[PDB]
Amino acid sequence: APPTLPPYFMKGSIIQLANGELKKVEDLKTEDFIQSAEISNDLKIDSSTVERIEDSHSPGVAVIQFAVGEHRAQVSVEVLVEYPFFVFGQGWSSCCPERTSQLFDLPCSKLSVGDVCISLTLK
Amino acid sequence: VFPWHSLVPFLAPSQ
Repeated sequence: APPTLPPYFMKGSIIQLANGELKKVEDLKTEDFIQSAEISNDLKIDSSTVERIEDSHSPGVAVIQFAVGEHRAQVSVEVLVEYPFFVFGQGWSSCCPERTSQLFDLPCSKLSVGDVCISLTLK
Repeated sequence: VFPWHSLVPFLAPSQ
C-alpha cells in the first residue's frame, strides 16, 4: 500500500495547468482546461456534443456518439464508462461517476447525452 | 505536479 493513491488523476493529485495553476483533480473546472489549452498552441480544446449514448454489452463499455463541431459530424466511439470526460461548458464529468470515484477515488458529474465533451489535443 | 492532461480523455481521433 502506498501513502496515498496513484498520483496520476486519482483523487488528491495536484494537477498543474498550462497557466501554472495547481489544483486538486476533483476541483479542476472545465474552464481550467479550456484556458490551459487556449493559452497553449500545441494544445487545443474541441467541442463534441454527445447526441447519443449506447451500452456496448462489453464490460464497462459504452459508445458515446458525438457530434463533432457545429457541422455535427457524428462519431461513434466505444469507451470504457470509467473514463472521466471533461465537458466543455458542462463540467467535470464521467460516463460513470460511481466507477470513476470507486476505483480512482475521483468524483465526477454524470456525462450524458447533450454534454459537449472536451477533446484535447496533445501535439 | 502532473501535466494537466492527466484526466482529460479523447473521444477518439475526431474529424
